[PDB]
Amino acid sequence: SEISRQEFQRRRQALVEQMQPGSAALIFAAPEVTRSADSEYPYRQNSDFWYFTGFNEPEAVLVLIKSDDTHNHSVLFNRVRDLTAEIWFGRRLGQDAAPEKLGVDRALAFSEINQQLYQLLNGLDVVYHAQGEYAYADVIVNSALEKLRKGSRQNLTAPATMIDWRPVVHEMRLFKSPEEIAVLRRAGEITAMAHTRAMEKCRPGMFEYHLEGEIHHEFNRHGARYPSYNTIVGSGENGCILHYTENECEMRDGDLVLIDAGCEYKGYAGDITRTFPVNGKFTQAQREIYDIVLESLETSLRLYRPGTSILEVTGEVVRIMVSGLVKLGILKGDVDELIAQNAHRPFFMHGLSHWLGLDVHDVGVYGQDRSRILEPGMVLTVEPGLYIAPDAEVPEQYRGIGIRIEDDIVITETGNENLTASVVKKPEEIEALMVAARKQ
Amino acid sequence: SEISRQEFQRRRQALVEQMQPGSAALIFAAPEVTRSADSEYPYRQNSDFWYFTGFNEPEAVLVLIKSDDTHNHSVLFNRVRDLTAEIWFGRRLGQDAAPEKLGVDRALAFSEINQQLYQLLNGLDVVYHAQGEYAYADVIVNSALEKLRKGSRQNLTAPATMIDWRPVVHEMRLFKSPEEIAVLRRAGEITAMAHTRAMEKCRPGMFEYHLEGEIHHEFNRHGARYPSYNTIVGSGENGCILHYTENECEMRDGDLVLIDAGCEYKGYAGDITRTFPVNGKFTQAQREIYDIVLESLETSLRLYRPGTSILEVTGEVVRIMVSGLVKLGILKGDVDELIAQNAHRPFFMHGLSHWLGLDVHDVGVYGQDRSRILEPGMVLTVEPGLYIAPDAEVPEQYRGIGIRIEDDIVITETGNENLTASVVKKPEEIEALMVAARKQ
Amino acid sequence: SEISRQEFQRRRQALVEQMQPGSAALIFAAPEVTRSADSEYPYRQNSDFWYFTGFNEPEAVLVLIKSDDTHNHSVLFNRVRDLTAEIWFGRRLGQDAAPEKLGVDRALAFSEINQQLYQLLNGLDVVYHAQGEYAYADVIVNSALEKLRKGSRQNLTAPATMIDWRPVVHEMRLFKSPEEIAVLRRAGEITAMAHTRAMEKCRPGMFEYHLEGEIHHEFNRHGARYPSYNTIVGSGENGCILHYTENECEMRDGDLVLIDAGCEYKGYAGDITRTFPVNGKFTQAQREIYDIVLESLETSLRLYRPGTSILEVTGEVVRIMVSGLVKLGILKGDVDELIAQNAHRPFFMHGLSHWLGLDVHDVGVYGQDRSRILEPGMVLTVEPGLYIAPDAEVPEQYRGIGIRIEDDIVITETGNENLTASVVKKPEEIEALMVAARKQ
Amino acid sequence: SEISRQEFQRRRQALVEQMQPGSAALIFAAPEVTRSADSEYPYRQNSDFWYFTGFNEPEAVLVLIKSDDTHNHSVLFNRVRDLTAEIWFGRRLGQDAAPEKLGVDRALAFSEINQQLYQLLNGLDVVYHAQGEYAYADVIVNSALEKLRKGSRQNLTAPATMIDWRPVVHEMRLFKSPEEIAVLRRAGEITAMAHTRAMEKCRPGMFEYHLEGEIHHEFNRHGARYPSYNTIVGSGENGCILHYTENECEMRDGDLVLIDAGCEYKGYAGDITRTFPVNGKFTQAQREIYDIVLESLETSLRLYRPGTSILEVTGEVVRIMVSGLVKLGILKGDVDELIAQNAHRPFFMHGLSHWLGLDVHDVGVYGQDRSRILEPGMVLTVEPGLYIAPDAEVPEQYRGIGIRIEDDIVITETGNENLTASVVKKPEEIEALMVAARKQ
Ligand SMILES: CC(C)C[C@H](N)C(=O)O
Ligand SMILES: CC(C)C[C@H](N)C(=O)O
Ligand SMILES: CC(C)C[C@H](N)C(=O)O
Ligand SMILES: CC(C)C[C@H](N)C(=O)O
Ligand SMILES: [Mg+2]
Ligand SMILES: [Mg+2]
Ligand SMILES: [Mg+2]
Ligand SMILES: [Mg+2]
Ligand SMILES: [Mn+2]
Ligand SMILES: [Mn+2]
Ligand SMILES: [Mn+2]
Ligand SMILES: [Mn+2]
Ligand SMILES: [Mn+2]
Ligand SMILES: [Mn+2]
Ligand SMILES: [Mn+2]
Ligand SMILES: [Mn+2]
Ligand SMILES: [Zn+2]
Ligand SMILES: [Zn+2]
Ligand SMILES: [Zn+2]
Ligand SMILES: [Zn+2]
Repeated sequence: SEISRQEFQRRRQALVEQMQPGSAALIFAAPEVTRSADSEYPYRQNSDFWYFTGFNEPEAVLVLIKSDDTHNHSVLFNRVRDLTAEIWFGRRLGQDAAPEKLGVDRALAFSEINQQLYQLLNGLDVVYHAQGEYAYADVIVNSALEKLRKGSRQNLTAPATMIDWRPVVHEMRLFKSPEEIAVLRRAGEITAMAHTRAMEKCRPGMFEYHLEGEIHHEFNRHGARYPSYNTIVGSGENGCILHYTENECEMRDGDLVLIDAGCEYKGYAGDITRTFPVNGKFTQAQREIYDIVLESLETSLRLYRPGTSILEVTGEVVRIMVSGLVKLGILKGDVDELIAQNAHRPFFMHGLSHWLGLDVHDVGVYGQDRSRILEPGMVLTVEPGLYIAPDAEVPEQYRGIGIRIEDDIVITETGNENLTASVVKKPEEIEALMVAARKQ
Repeated sequence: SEISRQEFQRRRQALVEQMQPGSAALIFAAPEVTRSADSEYPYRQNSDFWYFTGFNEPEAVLVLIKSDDTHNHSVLFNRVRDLTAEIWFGRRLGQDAAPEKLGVDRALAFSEINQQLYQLLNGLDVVYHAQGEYAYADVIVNSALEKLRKGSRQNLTAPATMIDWRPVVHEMRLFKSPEEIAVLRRAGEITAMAHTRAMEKCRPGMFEYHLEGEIHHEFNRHGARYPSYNTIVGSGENGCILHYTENECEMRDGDLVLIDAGCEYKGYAGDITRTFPVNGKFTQAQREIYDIVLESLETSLRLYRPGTSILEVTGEVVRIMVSGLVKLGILKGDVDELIAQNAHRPFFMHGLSHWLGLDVHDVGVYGQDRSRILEPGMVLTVEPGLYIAPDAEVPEQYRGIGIRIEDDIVITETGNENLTASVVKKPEEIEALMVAARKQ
Repeated sequence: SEISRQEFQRRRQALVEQMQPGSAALIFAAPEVTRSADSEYPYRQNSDFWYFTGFNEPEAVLVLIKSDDTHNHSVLFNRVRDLTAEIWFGRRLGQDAAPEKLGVDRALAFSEINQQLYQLLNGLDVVYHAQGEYAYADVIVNSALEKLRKGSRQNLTAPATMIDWRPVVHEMRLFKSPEEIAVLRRAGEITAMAHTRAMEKCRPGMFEYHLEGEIHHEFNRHGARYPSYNTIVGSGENGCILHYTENECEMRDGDLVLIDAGCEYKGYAGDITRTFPVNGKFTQAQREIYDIVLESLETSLRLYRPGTSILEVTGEVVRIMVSGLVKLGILKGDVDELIAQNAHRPFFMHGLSHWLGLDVHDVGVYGQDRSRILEPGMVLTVEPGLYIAPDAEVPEQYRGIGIRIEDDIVITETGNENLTASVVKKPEEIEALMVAARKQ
Repeated sequence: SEISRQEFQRRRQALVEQMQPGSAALIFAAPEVTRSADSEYPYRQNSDFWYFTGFNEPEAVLVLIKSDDTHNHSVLFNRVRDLTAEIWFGRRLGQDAAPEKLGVDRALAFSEINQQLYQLLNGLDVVYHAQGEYAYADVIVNSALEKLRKGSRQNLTAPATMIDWRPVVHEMRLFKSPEEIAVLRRAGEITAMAHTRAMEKCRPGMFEYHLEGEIHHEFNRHGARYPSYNTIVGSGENGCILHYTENECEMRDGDLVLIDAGCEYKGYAGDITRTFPVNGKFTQAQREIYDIVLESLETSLRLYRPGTSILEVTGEVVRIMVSGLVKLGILKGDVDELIAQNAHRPFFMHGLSHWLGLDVHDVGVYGQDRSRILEPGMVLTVEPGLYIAPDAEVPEQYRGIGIRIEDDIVITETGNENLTASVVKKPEEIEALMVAARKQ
């Protein structure tokens, strides 16, 4: 799946709809990022710029100008074509091909932006700019506005009003279109196939990073070159570290391994966590913790629908967690009192859910304590976990156990669709899968 | 292989040896680098900081203080231990364990650097600082020196002399120790195994990125998680782009594919290029260009030794290239005149060799036109290539052909050692390998 | 005369009237300014901050918060009291006395502004800030807004809208109240007494700076310690330089001297120019140029009234100038054609009038080519001049003559009031004054 | 008196003498400084730039290049000539006239400094730069050094060593030449004539600022347009504030007035303090404090010579002060014990002496607690004072009395020369002077 030309057009128009007449919105591309010396990390476009363009070059600026309710036009600034630069570092779109390729009305050289931008902002009332996002963008915008302020004898005027467009754009990004949902659905399948593969390949004596290698290879072969975040493979006590990315340890028979990994497919994030036995068989103690996390997930999956919230579903999970932990002797006391004291927090210290999209921890207003009412089109994770520290004052058998199980869902009219259920999570299904792989 | 504790100690002492008495050298860690929103790229330590420490954390500063010819000591600034931060993002060394772990005399909290650094620089004559390397480092250093300048009533004095240590340190990095050569030898083997694998896996109808996926998986399984640079897989006309990294095209029967890829193993770069037929059989036209590049490489490999230079060996390659091209009718005229006119440049527009080490394009003075005399311990690439543009005014059969063949070598007492010869480059050996893989 | 407490209150309320509900306006004091090393120039408060406060300290910020149409309050940030700092450098208002002294509701320590400002802006929709005015102010404001943006888990929100209040405030400053007009009236008298004195003291063999000394002494004795701008005393050819401030030359019998000087009284600028003979007697050639400039001024003074403009009155002056210059043989041709060609520009190359107030070249929109229609309450200068370069291709007797005559006026309901007519400008009155002084 | 062309030449050569071979010293002019809006404070040249040039323009850079022990040359960057800019704002030196006028070998346009400076620094080993002095200078220098670092393929190299020249230059400035001493001698006379005049003009009912007006007029008429610092006229309790510059109060019969004021003559500072009765007659209580301060000054004047120090002479003053204060009942106890407890500090809380020159508080190393041994050519102030707070717990008659008496001296071979003794300080001579003036 992919995002159509028409969809990028619709998004631009949906932003323009919300803009004041006599205004311009300025959306800047991400800068190139150094890895070491003259070498750079693989380019990752700014998510908001990407959202309006699907264009993967640096040194580009989308300018949307609204004259009134029925009159608007777009200007792109982008890199000029340069045979020497293109022989060395790769092909560029240029100005001639840009209007047709990206559906903009006009394309200018980025090298001329300081000569041109003030002319576009001259006489407008409002400029929409995400101030503080990038230093290079702020220099450009401020420089343009100073030219206009100081240029009254050349009959120039600056817009006196500057508005951060991020609240508006992130509110748009919070609600996925059918096209976006289709892309995220594929990202979920890709990510699930990778997690299945990691389970099937895992053996004692392999390193954590070996499973990372399997996962990234699987992402790549479906056309997701990059992960959406740094892959986490925490075996044993490493599972109690939420974003453990060292992935350096030999995986030991008897330990669990926690894998949090997600592909980036057409800009969109998958985000799955599966925890399983390194040797393919859960111990009793491991099952006892696993079952609590699985019940939390399965119950959350049932409950999530329009009209509830992350906060409200979290309350049900806290109850399941505190109850399970009291039965195992990990907590002691009255369940309701323990809940009132948030006695689960030493063992579950993060949120159940986050928004998901062009960023793995996606943009959009959560409301106080993530109390915002859910509506169709919102996409989020469901990731309960229990992390018992190596030195927790609890029965010995639970110490050093970290388990998270995470699915990705989209809120529908009547409930939710699970995008990541094609990778198993019931312990008997995990064991069967691993057994079948070891034979083969 | 790896770098020993003792080696890191030797390097620090070799820097201190060259420093003036009453001086301090300040070496800063790389900052963390954003990929998108709150997500960050996998951390890559600054090569110079790494060279003296093997320490892979941000927010760290190595301070080497030389009192005189026989008196010096070291201070590390590094992140304090923080249970919440460590539960979330991973374990930290801290101050208690640092002296023993990294062989420094003293370790302080990085959060106290502004309270502490001026005290360390107070009364010294010279400070060694790589000004302009990092903005955060410059703020810290300048702030310390201002405190000292303005603090004469508190009996403070600033060192009046600031010296860039990079020339000195990069000159050290230019000459590899036996330990470094052993590590680079392993990086070369790992990288070669990956290139062999790409050749064996290649089929028509696969995408360029599929071969990238194979290569990265191979790097990872030998314990090189990351490439040293963004992998290049240019099939067909994409081969004429030197750092083509889009890797997005379906590979076509009849085309060549050029793969430039290198692992990062213990900080050190492999860097191999192999070009081969997608369908496993070179055409006549492809062989005719390939043979010229292979002769250039084989001849360069024979010639490289102490006492020659990149410039001098390049002159021999230019002759081979111009001669081969005249015989094919790609160039026309007298060979010596064509050489004098640099008539090869449209087809070979980069350098034959670059330094290799902790950076793929490694530090160290080349001399004018890379004329510096080679000595034992220098490590460099040997990468002739010919790139015939799709629209070159040459016989049709050569258009759109890009071929590079690149090996990594270390200059020895009597010649060089080739680190990357375990992956084949003779066309008959390439074909045999691919045939054997297709059977299977 | 002075500005009352009530007037400062009215101005604040007039700004708040124009502000959106759920907004805050931030007005910053001027920074202290270095003259050399640890010594500083006499403090000059920012004109806009002064306009709302009459408060002459640095490190102060006026915050006006509008909740709705009937609810607003003010917060001052200012320097805390400090006995050591006050023994050394002078008394401070502090927080306790500020509410009563400056009629603000609340006063906080400026040293706590970063801990406090974000709390004041939290949850507002709009912030009024003159971005780019001062770097220290921008750091403070941006820092506050970043705290709010990043603090959603602490239930913080930033105002998305930032508005430059300068257009609004400068439009207010453009129209003087009766109190302001009374103060400017006194500034005009003070400045006129100083110019009279300079005429009476002038003798051949005195230096240009001696007349500056007389002028500044006169300003000071009426309680205007500082000039509103750097005093200009251009004798001879120095008169052809518009802002000649070297004032270094011996004044010569036979030359004219041009004095442009103005006091600063309660923040408000006087601005007078008088040109007169060093020896107290105009030559024929000097009179011939002087009379043209005087007619231009006298005619402009008659014409200026509500409904005309600087542009329109300038057109009448250009006609007077071109006509006078043609009669002297300084210009040649048809008067109307010469006017159409702007043939006066080599000799009159600046504007006839500028706004006058808290700045000598005062704030306020002029309109294209200063075409804005004049209304009662606007205060402006009237300063025609003719400057014949030493090397002009004109009759010898006019070369090196610079003459400007400048008055300050306030537009009234029926015309204008001249604030600076208490110093003579008719040549016979100038001569009589100088004669009487020499006896002284 | 003035500084000769030859002297500026000698100073440049004295700096070059101390520089390493293969080096360049960069000395930048002061930036122009805003007073309000588009108006600027009278230009004050940077003291170090002035010291080497006597050149009073902004946007100028002196570059001194030392090839070896017998080969050096100079390059000036300065503003280009511009008829429009010169008609408006004043004449400029330009490039053609600069070599002859300022004795430099070469003059280039300041607008070309970024195109030219890196070429001058290319291939040098050392650059002398006062980093942090001016932000505009740092941008220029850093930009040049980055061009050189990154330009190795254009055969460019940056000097690796940067040295702050300020310690060296300020050590030069600490020792005045005969020419400088002659200029400072005239500054002292001018300043003394101004203080005499203030005493003669003072009457009850005049304001503090009126005496400022007299002082500045006197400075100006001898050709010292500007004061070296903001003039202090503290009558009554205002005398207990060390740098009281409000000068806003009506001077009252019965009070003392403390005047600290100094001219700037050819860049050099006068610095005199005299305290005297507003009504021309010291009271008993006023005499009792005055006599202690006068004895401190007279004794210090006798003691100051080569081989002593500010610290050592201060110890004698502390003894005089503590003894006088015990006799008046302002202090209580054993004199030696009171001295050991620094019991004088509430009443004398500043230093006895500071260096004097191109800055009023002049450059140069003082040593710990101003213990540096004095040598011929050092110029310094001698300014004991006693400041009894309005609320001091001392006999009523001493409360609110601030007295300082300050002279300027130059250390000679056998003692010192007093530059400011032409204004009276003995109380009977003060009274006689004021009596004679009142008749006026
Ligand atoms: C950053 C957040 C939106 C998500 C994170 N996993 C948390 O629960 O805290
Ligand atoms: C950057 C250089 C050292 C290497 C690069 N391949 C070139 O030949 O230009
Ligand atoms: C800056 C302007 C408002 C005034 C100036 N005298 C001019 O006529 O150009
Ligand atoms: C700044 C110092 C050199 C001088 C000042 N009067 C003091 O005694 O503290
Ligand atoms: Mg266990
Ligand atoms: Mg072909
Ligand atoms: Mg004449
Ligand atoms: Mg008294
Ligand atoms: Mn996850
Ligand atoms: Mn997640
Ligand atoms: Mn390569
Ligand atoms: Mn290479
Ligand atoms: Mn004027
Ligand atoms: Mn004017
Ligand atoms: Mn003084
Ligand atoms: Mn002094
Ligand atoms: Zn996460
Ligand atoms: Zn390369
Ligand atoms: Zn002006
Ligand atoms: Zn002082």
